[PDB]
Amino acid sequence: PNHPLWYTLCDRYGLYVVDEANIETHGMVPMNRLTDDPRWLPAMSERVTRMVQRDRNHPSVIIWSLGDESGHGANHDALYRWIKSVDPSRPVQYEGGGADTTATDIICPMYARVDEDQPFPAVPKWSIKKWLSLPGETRPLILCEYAHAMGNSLGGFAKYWQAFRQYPRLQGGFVWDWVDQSLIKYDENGNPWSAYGGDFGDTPNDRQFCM
Amino acid sequence: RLAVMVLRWSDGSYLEDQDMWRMSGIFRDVSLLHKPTTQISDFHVATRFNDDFSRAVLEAEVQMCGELRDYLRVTVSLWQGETQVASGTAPFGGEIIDERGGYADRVTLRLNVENPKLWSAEIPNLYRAVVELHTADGTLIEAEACDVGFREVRIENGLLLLNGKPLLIRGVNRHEHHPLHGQVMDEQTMVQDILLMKQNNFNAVRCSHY
Ligand SMILES: CC(C)S[C@@H]1O[C@H](CO)[C@H](O)[C@H](O)[C@H]1O
Ligand SMILES: [Mg+2]
Ligand code: NA
Ligand code: NA
Repeated sequence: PNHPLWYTLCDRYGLYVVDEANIETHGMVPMNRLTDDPRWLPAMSERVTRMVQRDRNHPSVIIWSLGDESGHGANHDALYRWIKSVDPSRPVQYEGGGADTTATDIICPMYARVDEDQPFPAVPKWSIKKWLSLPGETRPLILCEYAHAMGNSLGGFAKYWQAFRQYPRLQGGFVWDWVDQSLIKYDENGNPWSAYGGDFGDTPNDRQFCM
Repeated sequence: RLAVMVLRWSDGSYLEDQDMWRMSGIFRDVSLLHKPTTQISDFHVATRFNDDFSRAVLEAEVQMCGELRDYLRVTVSLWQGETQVASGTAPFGGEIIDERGGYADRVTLRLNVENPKLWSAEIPNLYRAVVELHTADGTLIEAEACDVGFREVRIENGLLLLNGKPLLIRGVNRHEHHPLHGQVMDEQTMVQDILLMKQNNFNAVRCSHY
């Protein structure tokens, strides 16, 4: 959840918001180790429930999200239903565990390609065009993340937009991401320069991946 | 002496606007068929399966014409080569259908088949069903028959399945056409077409358009 003024500005200027619970357990092995564990349900529940209690009156918020990259655990299904019960006015989405689990109203993959399948075991990233028509599938698809804009990037961006415009159930996505997470450091003469991972003696680090 | 007056055009022609040569005449076989007065007038064969196709029930509905009699029987026997695999015998008289009763002139036979050899375009396993109309004492009146392929065709979850597996149709449309004989078909030409089709990885044909 963002600084409260963010929603006020989105209400007034006009932007659709996905408001997202502060839950990410990316580094766990497997990713759902905590989210499938009932002992972590209390802690997870408060990150979801308290977000809804704070932000449910903002018109800019159109979609709730259970968090990010925490696999798919029974705790997600429980909190999905909690939101659906408390606030019927907004769809709930969540990408973890393969982007099309029972904890999501929207097929919301990250970095699924337009035409190319990436058939990873357990959590495949189908071509988005293919994903829509999988046997029994009926939901809209909106990429929670796509077109990773790291450095000299956004190659193939037009391929997404051609597809979004051709397929009714391909309803767009959220580019990753808005702003480089570089930090200011200063040389011996006080001149500022942009620093990334590792530049503060931080180790292990993931270098320029913050930008 | 038979006299046949064949009209090239009819009100039927309005439903026969296929993209093909427009021809006319007696272009398929003519035959004479002798049936007894008490006769098999119709029969339907159905094959239904358990979830893993390890068990099947062959269901054969048989209709008769002629005088109904207590001594009348139908036997449906199923053969795999020269081996009889199943047989059912029953008198006429179907189950109750509505307030007025059932079909006195019909009978349904149900035969169990364990581990049926399944029919597909890959392995066209066939059984032979023989439908005997006879007396209780075993005097044959007449027999009809057909080739039986044990297979289930269904659409589930948006997929066309044959024997529980999703088909990939390598198909072609085929008109009945011979460059010398027009729209008259012979066995040799039919067999030639099928061999060429399968040799070129086709598994399906559409009878375009009749
Ligand atoms: C490097 C991948 C295995 S994880 C990948 O890292 C990215 C780096 O910017 C983003 O954080 C994405 O959300 C994440 O899926
Ligand atoms: Mg036509
Ligand atoms: Na669209
Ligand atoms: Na990053």
